[PDB]
Amino acid sequence: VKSISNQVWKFQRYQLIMTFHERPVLPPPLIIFSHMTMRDYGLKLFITDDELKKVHDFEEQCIEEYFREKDDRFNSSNDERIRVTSERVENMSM
Amino acid sequence: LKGANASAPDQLSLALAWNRVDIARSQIFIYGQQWPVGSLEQAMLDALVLDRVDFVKLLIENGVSMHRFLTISRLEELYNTRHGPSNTLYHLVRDVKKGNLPPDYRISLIDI
Amino acid sequence: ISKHTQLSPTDAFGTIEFQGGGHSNKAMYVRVSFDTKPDLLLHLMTKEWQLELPKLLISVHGGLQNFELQPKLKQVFGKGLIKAAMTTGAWIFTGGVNTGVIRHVGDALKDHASKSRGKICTIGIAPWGIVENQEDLIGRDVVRPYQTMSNPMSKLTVLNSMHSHFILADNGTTGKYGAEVKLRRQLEKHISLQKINTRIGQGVPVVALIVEGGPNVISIVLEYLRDTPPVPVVVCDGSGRASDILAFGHKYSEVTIQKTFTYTRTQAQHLFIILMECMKKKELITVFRMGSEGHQDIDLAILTAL
Repeated sequence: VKSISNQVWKFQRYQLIMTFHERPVLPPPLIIFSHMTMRDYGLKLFITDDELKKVHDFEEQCIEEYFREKDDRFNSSNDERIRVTSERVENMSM
Repeated sequence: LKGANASAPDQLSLALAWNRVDIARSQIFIYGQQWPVGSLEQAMLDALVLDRVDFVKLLIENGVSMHRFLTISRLEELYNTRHGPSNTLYHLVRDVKKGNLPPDYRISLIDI
Repeated sequence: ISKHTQLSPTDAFGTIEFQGGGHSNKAMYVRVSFDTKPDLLLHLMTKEWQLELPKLLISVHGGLQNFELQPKLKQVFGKGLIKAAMTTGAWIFTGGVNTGVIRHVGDALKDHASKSRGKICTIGIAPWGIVENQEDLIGRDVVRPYQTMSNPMSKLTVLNSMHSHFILADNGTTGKYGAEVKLRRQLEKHISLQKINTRIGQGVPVVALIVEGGPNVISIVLEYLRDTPPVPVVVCDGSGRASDILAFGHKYSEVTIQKTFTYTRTQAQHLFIILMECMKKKELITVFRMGSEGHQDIDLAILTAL
C-alpha cells in the first residue's frame, strides 16, 4: 500500500502543476472581477533547427549505447557462457 | 537454386518463400553479383508483405534505402494486404466509417 | 593540353550522410586541386575538422582491382588493423573508393563498429573524377545524402562508407585515375616531419601496409625504402599478387627461375632491377605470415616494425 501510494502521488503531481498553471492569479474570494474581465514554458519548449539536430544526435547516441550495453551484458552472463562452452565441447569431442 | 539457371531475383523469391535467409546470404548475395534495376525494391515490398524481418534487414544491408523506396501507393498496398497474420484493422475502419463499407472496400490513408 | 583548366575557388565541400547501408555514418569532404600545399591541408584537418595530431600514421596501399582474399586471413587482418589504429592514436590513409583493399578495410571497420564504441580516424584521398555522383556533393557547408548502392554498369565507383573524412583531388580530367598520389605522398612526408608531443626530438612515425597490389606497388615500396627517412613496410604473404612475389623474394636471398612471374608481359618483361633494389634493404621489410613467424598478429607486427 505504501509503495503504490508513493507511485500514485508522484504521478499525480503533474495534474496539480497543470491546474495551478492554468489558474488566475487571484484566489477565489476576489476573482469576482476577473470573471467579468474575460506557453513559452510550463507546458512546452520551442526549439530551433540547430538545437533540434543536437537533440536528435544525442538521442541516437543514447539508443546506440543502450543497445550496445544490453548486448554486452547478455554475452557475459553465466548462462550464455555455459551454453556456448557446452556446444563447443560437444563439437570438439566429435 | 542452381537448378534453373534463373536470375538472382527468382532465387531471392524462392529463398523468401522458403524463409531461409542464410541461403540468400551465402548463395545469392555474393561477391561479383549482378542485379537488375528496381528488382530489390520489389523484393523489399514482397518481404514486407509476408512479414519477413530477416529478409528486410538483409535487403537494407545490401543497398536498399527506405527513403527512396517508400511512397504513398506502396503504403496503401501495405495497408490493404492479406499475406500475413490476422489483425483487427478492418473492424476499426468499419467503426470509424460508421459501418458503411461496401464489399472489398479499399482503405485509404485518410481512413488510417 | 597540359591541364588547360581554370582555377576557381572550391565548389564542393561540407558533410555527407550515407544512405543504403545498415549504419548511419557522416563524412566530411572537400574538393581541392592537386597542387595544394600540405600545410594548408594540415591546417584544415587540425582546425576545421578538429583532429588532434596523430601519434602514428598507417598508410595502406594495394591493388585497386576488386579482388578477394582467403577467409580466416581477412579476419586476422581486420582485427590487427583495427587494434593497431584504436589502441594508439593513429590516422589511416586509404584510397577512399570502394574497390580492392579499401573494400576490405571498410569491412574491417564495419565488423568492429558493432562490438566497440571507439572512433577511428580513417582518411580517404581519392581523385574527384571517379566518384559516381559528382553532383549531390556541390552543396557548400550543407549535409548531402549519398547512395551506397551502385550499379555495376557504370565505370565510376562510389566512395566507401565507414570512412571518417575525404579529400577529393582534382586536376581537370574526369573518369581518369592518377590525380591524388603525389598529394598523398607529400602530405605523408609533411606529417612525418611534424614534432610529436615528446621532447626527445622525434617526429611522427609512419608505416606502410601492403596487401595484394601489382606492378606499381614495387615502385611504391622502392620509393618508401629509398626515402631520406626510411619508412618500414609490412607485407602480407597470403595476398597472392605482387606482394606474394615480395614475400617469396624475401626468403633465401642475399634463383631467377622462381623470380619469373608471368604477371606483367610474361617472361618477356621483368621488374627485376626494381625487385632487387627493394630486396637490398630487406631489414625494413616485415613480411607477415600466419605460420612460422613469431608475430602471428598484424597488430603486433605493425608496431614492432616502427
